[PDB]
Amino acid sequence: GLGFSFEFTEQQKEFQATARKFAREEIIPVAAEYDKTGEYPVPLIRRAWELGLMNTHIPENCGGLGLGTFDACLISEELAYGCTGVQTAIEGNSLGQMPIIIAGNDQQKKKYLGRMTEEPLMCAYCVTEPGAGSDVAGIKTKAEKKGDEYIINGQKMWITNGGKANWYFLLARSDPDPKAPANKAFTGFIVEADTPGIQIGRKELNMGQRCSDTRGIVFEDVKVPKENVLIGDGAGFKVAMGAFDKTRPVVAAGAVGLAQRALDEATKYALERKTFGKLLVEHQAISFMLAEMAMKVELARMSYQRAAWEVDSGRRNTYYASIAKAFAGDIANQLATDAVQILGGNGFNTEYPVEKLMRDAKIYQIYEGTSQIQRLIVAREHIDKYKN
Amino acid sequence: VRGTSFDAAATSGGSASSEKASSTSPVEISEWLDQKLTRPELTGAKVVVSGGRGLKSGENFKLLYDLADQLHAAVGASRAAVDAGFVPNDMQVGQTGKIVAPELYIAVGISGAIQHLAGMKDSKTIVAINKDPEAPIFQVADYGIVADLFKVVPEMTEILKKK
Ligand SMILES: Cc1cc2nc3c(=O)[nH]c(=O)nc-3n(C[C@H](O)[C@H](O)[C@H](O)COP(=O)(O)OP(=O)(O)OC[C@H]3O[C@@H](n4cnc5c(N)ncnc54)[C@H](O)[C@@H]3O)c2cc1C
Ligand SMILES: Cc1cc2nc3c(=O)[nH]c(=O)nc-3n(C[C@H](O)[C@H](O)[C@H](O)COP(=O)(O)OP(=O)(O)OC[C@H]3O[C@@H](n4cnc5c(N)ncnc54)[C@H](O)[C@@H]3O)c2cc1C
Ligand SMILES: Cc1cc2nc3c(=O)[nH]c(=O)nc-3n(C[C@H](O)[C@H](O)[C@H](O)COP(=O)(O)OP(=O)(O)OC[C@H]3O[C@@H](n4cnc5c(N)ncnc54)[C@H](O)[C@@H]3O)c2cc1C
Repeated sequence: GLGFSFEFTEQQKEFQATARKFAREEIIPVAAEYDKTGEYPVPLIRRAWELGLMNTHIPENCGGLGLGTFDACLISEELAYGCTGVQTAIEGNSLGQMPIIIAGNDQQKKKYLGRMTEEPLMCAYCVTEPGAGSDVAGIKTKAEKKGDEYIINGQKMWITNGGKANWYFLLARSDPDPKAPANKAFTGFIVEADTPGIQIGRKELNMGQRCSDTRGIVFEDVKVPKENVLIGDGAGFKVAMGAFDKTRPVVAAGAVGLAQRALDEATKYALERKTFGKLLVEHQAISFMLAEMAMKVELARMSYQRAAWEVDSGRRNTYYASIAKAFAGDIANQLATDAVQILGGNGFNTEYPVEKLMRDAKIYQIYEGTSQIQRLIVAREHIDKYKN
Repeated sequence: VRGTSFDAAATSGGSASSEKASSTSPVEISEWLDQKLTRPELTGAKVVVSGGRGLKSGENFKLLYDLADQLHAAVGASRAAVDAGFVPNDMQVGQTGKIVAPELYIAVGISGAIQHLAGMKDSKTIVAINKDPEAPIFQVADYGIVADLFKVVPEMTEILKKK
C-alpha cells in the first residue's frame, strides 16, 4: 500500500493518553494496597468502564465501540504498566466476549454483548479444568442435550472473574464416545452465572495478580437453553480456538506494560542510588543491563503490534501472536528480576514496587498458553511454510 | 499365608473326623495377662472412607459412617465436600489436606482431580464408586463401579453385617 509505518493514528494517540492518565493517576496509587489485600478493584474497574477502556471489541451494533486488536493492545499496555492484576480483570471480559463476538448470532451478540454496554458487568472464559489446561481437548465437563436444553456437568479451574461474572463462555464435551475427535467432541455455550446448579468456589491464592479473582466453578445439573450454544453441536473446539487470534497480542501487551514498568523503575533508581563513588548507571554492567532490558521491551512491543496489525488486516495471525506471547512473556520475567536486582536489597523489599512485578510476571509464561505451547504453535506454523 | 491371597473354603461342606491331639508339658516361662480391643483418627489408620461432592450433603455422610463402623474405619473427604459445607477441614484428604496412605481407601463420589490423587495415590488399595464412567478416579483405583452411590454403599454395609 504505502510502505511500513510505526506511527499511531491520532485517534489512537488519544486512546493512549486516556489509558495512561487512568493507569498513572488512579491505578498506580492503589495497586499495592489491592495487591496486599487481594481486594477486587471494583472502583477502578467501574472507572475503566466509565472511560470506555473496557469491552472494546464489542461491535457498534451491540452498543460498543467496535475497536480493533491494535487499539486494544495500546490500552492494555497502558493499564498493565499500572497493574497487571487490574488489567487482567478488565481483560478477562474480552476473552469471555470473544467467542460470542467471533461466533455468536444476532440475538446472542445483542443480548449478551449488549448488556455489557450499559453496566460494568463482568464475564468469563470457562475452559480450564483441574485435569486439562494446555490440552484443551482433554476437558471432560459433560453436556447432554435433553429437550430444547443442555445439561452441564463438570468442574472448572482457574477462572478469572469466575465469581464476579454475569455470564460465562463455557466449553464442554458434547460427544460421549471418547474416540470422537476435538473437531466434533465439544460444544461452546453462553451460560448465565445465576443458573441453578452452578457453585462458585473460594477465591484462589496465587503468587501474583492477587487482586484479580481466579476461581474454581462447579456445574451440577446446569440447565442451558439450546439458544445459548454457539455455532451448534460439535463446533466448540473451533470457536474456542478462534478467540486467540484476537486475544494473544493483548495479553502480550500486558506482559509488555509490566516489562516497561520494571524498566522505568529500575532506571529511575539507577539515576539516584550510588555505590563506589558513582551512580549505578556509571557502572558499566548495570548500564548494559538497562540497555538489554530496553532492547527486550522495544522488540516485544513491535512483536505484539505486528500480531495485532495482522488480524486487523483480516489475516489470521496465529504465527505472529504466538511469537508475541512467547517473547513478551519471557522478557517480562527477565526484566522483572533484573529490576529487583538493580534495586539490590530494597528491590526484594515490599515497600518498593518491583518484587510485585516479579510475582506478577511469571503467570505470563503459563496462561493464555504456556511458553512451551507457544513454541509448538510457532514451530507448527513455521514448518508448514516448507511442506509443499 | 496372606488371607486375601486365597478364598475362604466353605464353612459347611465336608465332614471331618476329630481325634484328641498329642500332649505337651506346660512350659511356664511366659504367661498371658490381659487384653484391650479398640472409628480411628484419619491419618494413622489402615482403612479410609472418603466422600466427594456426589453425596450432596453432610447429613448424607451418615451412609459413609454406616460403613466406616463395619470397616472400623476412618472417614475423610475431598476439598469439594468440605467447601460445600458437608464436613469440617481436618478430614479433607489431598494436596491442601491430610496426606494419607493406609491399606484401604474408598473414594465415594470423587471425580479424582490430580490435587486429590496427590493426597492418597500411595494407599495400598483404592476403591472407586462413581456414576460417571470417564471420571479421572478410575485410573488410580485397583477396584471400582460405574454406579449410583446411594444404592451401592448402603448395599455394602449389608454384605458386612454378616460375611
Ligand atoms: C492466574 C491464572 C488465571 C487463569 N485464568 C484462566 C481463565 O480464566 N480461563 C481459563 O480457561 N483458564 C485460566 N487459567 C488456566 C491456564 O490457562 C492454564 O493453567 C494454562 O492454560 C495451562 O495450564 P495447566 O496448568 O493445565 O498446564 P499443564 O497442562 O499441567 O502443563 C504443565 C507444564 O507442562 C508443559 N507441557 C504440557 N504439555 C506439553 C506438551 N505437549 N509439550 C511440551 N510441554 C508441555 C507446559 O508448558 C507446562 O509448563 C488460569 C490460570 C492461572 C494460573
Ligand atoms: C534478606 C536480606 C538479608 C540481609 N542480611 C544481611 C545481614 O545479615 N548482614 C548484612 O550486613 N547485610 C545483610 N543484607 C544486605 C545485603 O547484604 C545487601 O543488600 C547486598 O550486599 C547488596 O547491597 P545493596 O542492597 O546496598 O545494593 P547496592 O549496593 O545499592 O547495589 C545496587 C545494584 O547495583 C549493583 N552494583 C552495586 N555496585 C556495583 C558496581 N560496583 N558494579 C556493578 N554493579 C554494582 C548491585 O549488584 C545491585 O544489583 C541483607 C539483605 C537482604 C535483602
Ligand atoms: C491449589 C489447589 C489445591 C487443592 N487441593 C485439594 C485437596 O487437598 N483435596 C481435594 O480433594 N481437592 C483439592 N483441590 C480441588 C480439586 O482440584 C477438586 O476440586 C476436587 O478433587 C474435586 O472434589 P470432588 O471429587 O469431591 O468433587 P467433584 O470433582 O465435583 O466430584 C463429584 C463426582 O461425584 C460423582 N457423583 C455425583 N453423584 C453421584 C452419585 N450419587 N453416585 C456416584 N457418583 C456420583 C460425579 O460423577 C463426579 O465425578 C485443590 C484445588 C486447588 C486449586
